[PDB]
Amino acid sequence: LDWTKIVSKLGLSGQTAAALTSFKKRNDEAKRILFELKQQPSNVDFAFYKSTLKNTAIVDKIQSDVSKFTPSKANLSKQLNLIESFEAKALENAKETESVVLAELTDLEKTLENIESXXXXXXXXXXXXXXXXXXXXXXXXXXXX
Amino acid sequence: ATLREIETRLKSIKNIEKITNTMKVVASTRMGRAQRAMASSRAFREGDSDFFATAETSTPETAEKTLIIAVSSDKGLCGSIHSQIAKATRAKLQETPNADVVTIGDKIKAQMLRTHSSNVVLSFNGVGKEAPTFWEASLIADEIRKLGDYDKIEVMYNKFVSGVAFEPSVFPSFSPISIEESPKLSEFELEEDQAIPTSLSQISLTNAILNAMAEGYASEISARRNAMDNASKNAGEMINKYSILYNRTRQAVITNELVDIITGASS
Amino acid sequence: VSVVGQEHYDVATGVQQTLQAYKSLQDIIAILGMDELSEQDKLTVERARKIQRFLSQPFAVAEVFTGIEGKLVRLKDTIASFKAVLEGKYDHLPENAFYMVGGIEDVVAKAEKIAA
Amino acid sequence: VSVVGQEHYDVATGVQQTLQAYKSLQDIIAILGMDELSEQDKLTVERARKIQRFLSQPFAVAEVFTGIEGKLVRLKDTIASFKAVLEGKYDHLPENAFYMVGGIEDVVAKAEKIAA
Amino acid sequence: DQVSNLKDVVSTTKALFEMSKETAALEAEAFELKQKVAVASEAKSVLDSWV
Amino acid sequence: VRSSAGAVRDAGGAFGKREQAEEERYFRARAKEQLAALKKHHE
Amino acid sequence: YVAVGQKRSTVAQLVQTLEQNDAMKYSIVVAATASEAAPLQYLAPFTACAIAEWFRDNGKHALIVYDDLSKQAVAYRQLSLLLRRPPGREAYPGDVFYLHSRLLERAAKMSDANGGGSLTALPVIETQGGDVSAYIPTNVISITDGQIFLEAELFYKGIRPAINVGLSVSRVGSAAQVKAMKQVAGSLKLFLAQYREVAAFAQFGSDLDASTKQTLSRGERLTQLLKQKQYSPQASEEQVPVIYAGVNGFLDNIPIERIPEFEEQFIAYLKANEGDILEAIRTKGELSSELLDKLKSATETFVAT
Repeated sequence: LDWTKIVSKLGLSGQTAAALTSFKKRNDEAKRILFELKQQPSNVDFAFYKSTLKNTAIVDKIQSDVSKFTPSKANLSKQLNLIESFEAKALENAKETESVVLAELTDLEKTLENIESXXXXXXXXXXXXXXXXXXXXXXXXXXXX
Repeated sequence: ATLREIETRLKSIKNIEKITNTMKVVASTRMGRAQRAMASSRAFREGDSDFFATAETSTPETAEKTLIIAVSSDKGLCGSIHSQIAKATRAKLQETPNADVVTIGDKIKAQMLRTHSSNVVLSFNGVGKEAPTFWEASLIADEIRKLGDYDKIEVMYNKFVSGVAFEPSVFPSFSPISIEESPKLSEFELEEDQAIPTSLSQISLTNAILNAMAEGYASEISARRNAMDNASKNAGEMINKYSILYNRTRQAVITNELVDIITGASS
Repeated sequence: VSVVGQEHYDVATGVQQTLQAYKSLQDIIAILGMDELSEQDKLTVERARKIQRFLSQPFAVAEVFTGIEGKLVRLKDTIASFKAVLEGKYDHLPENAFYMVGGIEDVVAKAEKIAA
Repeated sequence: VSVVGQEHYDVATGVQQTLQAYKSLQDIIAILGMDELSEQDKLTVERARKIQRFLSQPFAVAEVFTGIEGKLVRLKDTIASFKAVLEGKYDHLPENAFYMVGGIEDVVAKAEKIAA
Repeated sequence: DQVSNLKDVVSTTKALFEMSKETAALEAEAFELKQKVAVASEAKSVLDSWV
Repeated sequence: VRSSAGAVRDAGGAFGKREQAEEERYFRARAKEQLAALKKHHE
Repeated sequence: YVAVGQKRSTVAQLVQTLEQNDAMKYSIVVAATASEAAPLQYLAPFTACAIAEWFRDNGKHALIVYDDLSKQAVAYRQLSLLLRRPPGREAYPGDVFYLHSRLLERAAKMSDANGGGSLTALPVIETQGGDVSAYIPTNVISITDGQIFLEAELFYKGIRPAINVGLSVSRVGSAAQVKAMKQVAGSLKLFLAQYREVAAFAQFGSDLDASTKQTLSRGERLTQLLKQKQYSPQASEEQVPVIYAGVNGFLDNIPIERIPEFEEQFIAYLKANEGDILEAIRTKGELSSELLDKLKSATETFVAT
């Protein structure tokens, strides 16, 4: 139950504010409807309805049909629109971090360990760190654009 | 509306009438001493600032917004003293809302914060108790957070046009860059090597602040005397109406108490 | 709120709360004056005077004593006119434009004729 | 002064004069404010508020309504604590250190614990 | 920020399928409870009027 | 009437409630300055 | 319920609302309208107290409601004036204070040797313009163990019910309350007196006091959260969680208009997620060290949606 993490789960764009507010309102209304309603069928007091009705065999026939089965507004799991989009979202957003965020962590560790170290050998290692820092600066401007 | 409730309301209204009448008599004695300081400040404003009238000193284009200074007091019970000072500064800030405001009182800073809270750049408290002097005006002019880097510098105050009413006037203050760019500024023999342009604007800031504080204190003291006289007159009318209701309630209480003892003794 | 609705119940509680604050502070406005109040008390005193005169409508039987026509405001028009004046939509109008009128339609027509 | 002594008679007359003078000065503060008070009127208003709260002690039978424990002050400790506060020995202490306390020993312990 | 986006996108993708299943389960329980209460209220109102 | 010694606070109206609120507000501001000065001069 | 002095439409409307909410099966209704004789309305307090005394003497608890006490005093003076008797004060009988004190003294809590029962008395006093210094108003307030003052100023603004914290008090103290509500709201009686003096300072023009900003904002949210609607009673488990979030400062960051929606959302989340904390406050009736740490952590995480 991520409360503070679900509000900041999106990126820098504010286009996901309408989709996140509609999903949170639908989940709260569905849980409140199940708690406000009774978690049972019905009483159906046939002991005081069959002997009090004017017509003979009136309340006895209606009590047997209501306690059997009837139709209800329900659906099946055939239209799995959210299940099909879950695999495509993880393969484009979550799977992109396995090659973009992983390459940035390996390049930052190699540049920090080389720029901090004697003369000609240290200058050669600093050249590779300078090239990685220049590429990181261009990637930082592209991430904000 | 009983006998105990009418006696507590009549006794509390009588104490407020004596405090309002004593405050009006004390305001008249303070107005006589304040009249000498206001008359002396008017003669100094026409002699020290006489060089600006003969040289035609005026401003032109705006240089990084401007600067406003609302001179008032920190206490109340003065009628429409704080309402007239806040209404005059809000009308002139419509054409230039990017200018800063320097409130010189608790009454002017409370009304300006409800309309333009971001325009308040300086707040000065403790100036409405005693009378103004040259030491209070010279200390606020040197610590105004760069007061010489503005094109126009207005001083909002209350000018006492009569001895009963007043009006909110305004006086502009030129900077060092506008004093040397006048028309007839080179008519007098001034030393260009020493401080002549910067010394004219620094001396005019303390003189204009002392004249505005002296005129604002006399107008606030005159307005407080009119409000105290109106409060004492309104308390006398309420005490007369409460005395008529207390007299009728006292006669009705004696008749109701005597009717209860006469009914039980006759049965 | 179970008979008149949630919209009519909130307008009745807001109009009664503004009139109770101005009546309790009548001892300072009649002695010291209206300038002794603060910023929040000054706006509540002006809205309470206009709400008291707007509820007084001229009846049809009292046309010979008042001179104006009879106004019969409905239940839905009276709830919408009181909620708009308490929110700040009619604060620029005068206090005499709502005295002896109807709903929100008669208050806007009386203010335009008096300013011409 | 012939039953309680000359020292106890001056403490009872000094506490009654300071409490009676605070009622007349409070009426002027409700209309004019604290600006009309001088140096002697400002110190008398602060000493009258601390003397009224120091005389209220927590009873032993009223422990279910107050919460604190019951304190019992003697006759010699009550006369020594009232004479020191009227001279100027406890002017730097706050008004909450004497409220619901005992004698002079409980007022000094409550001021150091509230500042930490 | 990029590493935190991987765990957030993986959690939001699984929550989308559970939110659609929770709305269908709540609508089925509300429809069955309203249909059963309507049959019980209609039989009780007819029995109270006849008695 | 006579005996107006403390008739403002004894009424309990508009002037009586404003006098108690003005004295409580001034005593609350002075208690914060006295408690802060005693903590810095405890040793 | 002993409806004495009411009309015929008021007694029929109150009995119909209790039967629809499953509450008239264990409640005695004493019908005593004003259209009957003066002897029937005056003896309505003594007849209703005899029926409720049978349960307190056996081992059960009773609750009598004498509505109203002002109507019973007018009915006793009408029958005494027609029997050729001398009147007293305000055209009433001599034993006016003894008639109301004798009927209220019988509703007391018995000991363990008498059965262990008790009888609660709820007498309503109808005032005239808030004048509590009358003859029938001062006599009933000095015989009962506390009174609930209902002012007409706060009732019209929307604060229902208008219960003055500075006027209404209880003589029993904290002994007649539960241990769960007394722990989370131990300073509820002291916060009402401090917030009343700070609320009047906002109308004077003072905008300083940074230390008093937390107490003034928490006082306005605590008064709106305690105001409930009609026919909407709360239990001890739902009132202990609402009083702990308003006294600890957790409701100071919320808005004033969202105080009504925050009460329904906090009670619904505690019944489906952390249901073990709500059942422990109702069964045990108190909160130890483990119950105080679990209630503070759940209230802080629920404030951010």
